[PDB]
Amino acid sequence: RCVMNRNGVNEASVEHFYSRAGLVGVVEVKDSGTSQDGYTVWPIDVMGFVQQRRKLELSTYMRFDAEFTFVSNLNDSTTPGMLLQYMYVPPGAPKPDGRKSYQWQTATNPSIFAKLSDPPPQVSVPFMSPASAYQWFYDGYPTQYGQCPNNMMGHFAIRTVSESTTGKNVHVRVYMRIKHVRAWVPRPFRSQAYMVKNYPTYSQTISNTAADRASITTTDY
Amino acid sequence: MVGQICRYYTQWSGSLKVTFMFTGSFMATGKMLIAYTPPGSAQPTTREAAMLGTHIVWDFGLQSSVTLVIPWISNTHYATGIVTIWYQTNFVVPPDTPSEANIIALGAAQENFTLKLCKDTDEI
Amino acid sequence: NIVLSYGEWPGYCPSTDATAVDKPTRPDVSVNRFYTLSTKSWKTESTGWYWKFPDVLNDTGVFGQNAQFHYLYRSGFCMHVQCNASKFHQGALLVVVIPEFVVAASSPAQGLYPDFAHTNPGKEGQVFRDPYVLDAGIPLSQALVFPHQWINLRTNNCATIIMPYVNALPFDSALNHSNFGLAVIPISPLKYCNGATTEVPITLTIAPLNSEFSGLR
Amino acid sequence: NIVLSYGEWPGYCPSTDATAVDKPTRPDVSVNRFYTLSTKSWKTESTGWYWKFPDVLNDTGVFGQNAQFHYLYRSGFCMHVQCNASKFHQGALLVVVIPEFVVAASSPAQGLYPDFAHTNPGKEGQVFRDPYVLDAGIPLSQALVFPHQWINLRTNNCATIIMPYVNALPFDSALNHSNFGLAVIPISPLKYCNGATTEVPITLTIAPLNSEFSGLR
Repeated sequence: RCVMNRNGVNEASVEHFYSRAGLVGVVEVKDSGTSQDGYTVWPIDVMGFVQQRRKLELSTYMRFDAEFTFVSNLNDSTTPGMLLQYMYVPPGAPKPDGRKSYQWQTATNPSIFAKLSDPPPQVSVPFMSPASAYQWFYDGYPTQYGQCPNNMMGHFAIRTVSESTTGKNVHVRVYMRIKHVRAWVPRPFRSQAYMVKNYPTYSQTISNTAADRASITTTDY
Repeated sequence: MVGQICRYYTQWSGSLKVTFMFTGSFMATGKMLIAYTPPGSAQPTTREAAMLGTHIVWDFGLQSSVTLVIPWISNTHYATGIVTIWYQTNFVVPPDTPSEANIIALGAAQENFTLKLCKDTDEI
Repeated sequence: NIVLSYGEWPGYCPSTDATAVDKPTRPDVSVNRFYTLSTKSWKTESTGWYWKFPDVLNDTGVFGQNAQFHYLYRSGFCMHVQCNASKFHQGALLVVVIPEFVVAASSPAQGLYPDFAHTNPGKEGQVFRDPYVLDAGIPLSQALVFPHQWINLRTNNCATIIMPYVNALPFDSALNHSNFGLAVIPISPLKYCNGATTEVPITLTIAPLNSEFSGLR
Repeated sequence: NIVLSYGEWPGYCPSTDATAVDKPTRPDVSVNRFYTLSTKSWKTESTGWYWKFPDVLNDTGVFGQNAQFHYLYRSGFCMHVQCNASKFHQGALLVVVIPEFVVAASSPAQGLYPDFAHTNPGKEGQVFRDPYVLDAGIPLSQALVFPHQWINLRTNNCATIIMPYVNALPFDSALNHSNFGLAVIPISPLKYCNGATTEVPITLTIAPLNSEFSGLR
């Protein structure tokens, strides 16, 4: 009927708001048919999905640590003993060009060796920006408009540790948990549909923030 | 009066005082930019240029009168600055209010003004 | 009376490793003075105006000289927005300071990227195309989370906002990064009766606060 | 608020050899009261008005009786000039007290001598012919060396000047010597819009201060 009491303040904190591990990317390691790459390079994008992009863009500046979990299996959900390498390429480091490129052996690129039959690999990436916080909104030019390169968090290059093609596609579900989040300068929530991935661009067909009703005096929609 | 007395002398120096009086309606409002240019430069060409030097932004609706102080002028046997009045804003009035008004400018000398070498006037 | 943005008085930056070896320049009244921009004519059909900081003062007076010929910059701003309206004029203006005001382009349902005249409007400022979404895809109704003041013509004709330096870095390039945008948006449109002045002047006066410069070219 | 002429409060004359043998008459509220003259209509084309003192009160009430039937006279004056203007009326009046206001005649380029109606206008006063030269060959712009008050219709509608007795003699004839003239000159002409009252009333109220009379006839 009516909640007589108060719900507490814990779940209204910024720490709780930006918490819980969430899907930030579905990486496919194709090794069969027309795509026998046997590896994939996935740029770390906290704003891959619109739901998370809208929540993060409530802030202007944000400092956090990210914990990544890789949930990997084959097409039919099976997890055999295939060995996989999860390489973290820090910002400003070369990326692998092929299945057996020399960047897979670079010691300064941290790697995780895990089997598909193992529980999901997990690792914490620290705060990586040259600035004191990540900028979701940068109003200026590097030297395109609004493209700050200080929000590069790195790359996850994933391959099967194999000699020739295995004929098996590996689906990697990347889960990211924001940790020790601090947010600066609250902003309005986005009200328009996102057009592109890195811009505030919106369509000329502007949608009204509030749903329409018949008249300013009626209370039925 | 200071202009008439200075013609009885050959040399003078000191600070001047200029007061502006707006005599429009009580309902009239707007902004003028009152700019002083020191004796070095010429008359400013734009309000933007005048805003960079010594200036006052004067609002009619708040103050009917403003005092400008010229820090130093001098003459010898002219080395004078220039005062310019710019339209910072449009002249704004409600309906049934005159859209034309007047400014009365008054001039005087400060407490540090002096006169040297008494000299008969050429006015009379 | 005076809106202090985020309850933070502008101040000089604490000791920095880069600024310890060569102490940054702190200019005085010569730079930190009042700059009065060109007046904006508020009309019935006006959608509003915005200015980028410090882009607005980047080619104006001694501040413009320091901004262009220094590698690094840091400053707070004291901004006065004044109206000259009669008691027979009506309307409401929202004056909002938007940190990192990234202006979006509008794609016909394809301009997805705003031009330099919109991102860096200069001292003359820019008019809003879609003030409802602040030209940035975010609703005007929620723009009150930013530091703001109302100008209701029947109560007050002036707004004062003090904005400190807000950035992820202690210093930045004045010429290619705008720390914040100042937007003036008529919420309630200007109305008047025949014989009144058809426009209400809007004057923006800016005073840099605790300006700092480093690496003079 | 109140202009005190020459920073001198009006007062009774010090002991005099002539006034020692027969003490001068010092009248009270019966004489020293407020006299309200006829109102003057300020119009757009008005050039201004002047009054001579004590010629203005020489045929009015008990003061006029004392002035006519006494050989000698001495008095200060407290003069109030009031306007009745709306906030939709605009204009500036200068109210100036001119000691020994000798009115000049204007010779066509031959009236070299003003008539009695101009030298002694009475209680009705006289209109200026050439307010630019104050009808006396001296510029209006420099008339601010005399005791004066501005009436700017947008700030104040009343002026008060207290003029003490100023003469080379401690007493003089009221009927044939005017100590000072009171001039009201519109500097900024009266402007208004259609439907407003076409004239602004100007009211002069006079109070004699420390009046002294000697040698009653």
